[PDB]
Amino acid sequence: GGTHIDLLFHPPRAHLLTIKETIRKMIKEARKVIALVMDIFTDVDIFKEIVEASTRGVSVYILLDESNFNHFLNMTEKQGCSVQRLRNIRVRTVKGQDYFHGKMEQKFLLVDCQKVMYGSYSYMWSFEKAHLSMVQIITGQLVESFDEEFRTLYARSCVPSSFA
Amino acid sequence: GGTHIDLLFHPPRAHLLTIKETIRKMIKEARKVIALVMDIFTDVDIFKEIVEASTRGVSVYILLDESNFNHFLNMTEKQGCSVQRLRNIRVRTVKGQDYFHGKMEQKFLLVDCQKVMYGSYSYMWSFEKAHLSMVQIITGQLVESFDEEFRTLYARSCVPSSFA
Ligand SMILES: COc1ccc(-c2cc[nH]n2)c(O)c1
Ligand SMILES: COc1ccc(-c2cc[nH]n2)c(O)c1
Repeated sequence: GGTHIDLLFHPPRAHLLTIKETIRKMIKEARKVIALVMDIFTDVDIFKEIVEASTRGVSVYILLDESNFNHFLNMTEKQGCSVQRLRNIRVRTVKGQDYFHGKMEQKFLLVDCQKVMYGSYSYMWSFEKAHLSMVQIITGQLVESFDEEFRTLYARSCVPSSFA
Repeated sequence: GGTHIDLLFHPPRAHLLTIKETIRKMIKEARKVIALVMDIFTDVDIFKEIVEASTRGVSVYILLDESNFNHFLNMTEKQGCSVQRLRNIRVRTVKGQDYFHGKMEQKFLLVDCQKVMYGSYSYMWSFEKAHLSMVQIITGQLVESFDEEFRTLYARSCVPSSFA
């Protein structure tokens, strides 16, 4: 049992799907669990795909950088889609060390302890339209290190202040 | 010929060096070539290590996000260490698509077509002190895909405006 890695780019270079399509497809094909670590999450199309996964019964764990969490909240409000009322979705925040806000500068998407997308793509309009980025699609043994990291992050996460 | 990957964290988790020490060590041990793709580069200790590599005769190619390039220039000026007068160092900028500045959201360090550090760590004080991040140390076949990507980026880079 080794590790396999494909590179994807935005803009695309020698692969048929954009990074965003690949994300939406990875969410679409989730069977059991989605673990997401994201710095900024405002992309409505990716959000919808996640909500939909949850309604099929997939458990979804999301960890967001605390300092940008408001941009996610704003987006969920616009979508008339309160994350607290969705029973299969947990969302917690992670911060770094303050001095100036320390941040969780990590991002990745993990599905079913089977596939990871790891890279520089944030779930925002601007990464679809403006930014250059790259990700890895990872399968095999190294996905276990992404579980351990996700669990580790989750262990240090807080319930966002908005939730009473 | 496969690929090998180790994960490093900041803060450190089960490895002896911090990400910053590992960077400085990778630069220290460079023999021939350093290729760096960086979103923001203001860390004086990493800069010094690069200058020093260059004076030993290592060719250094740096690609920086255009929109943050001024922060690098400012730092080099403070250090009394003009990058244009250093014969072994080339620096070019890369931008994304504008609308709001599109950015090069990619970063990695490549040494000698042998080792890559790929991850969320930017070469700034704040990643040593405040931010949570992670990188991969990559060796083996996948390093060739980082050459191709670096060459591709380099092909799309511009001479910064400051250089006449
Ligand atoms: C906090 O604990 C968790 C929660 C979820 C996962 C996971 C795996 C694949 N998708 N989601 C995990 O690996 C650990
Ligand atoms: C723009 O062309 C280049 C320049 C430098 C490299 C390199 C390899 C290892 N370090 N630096 C490369 O792979 C392609």
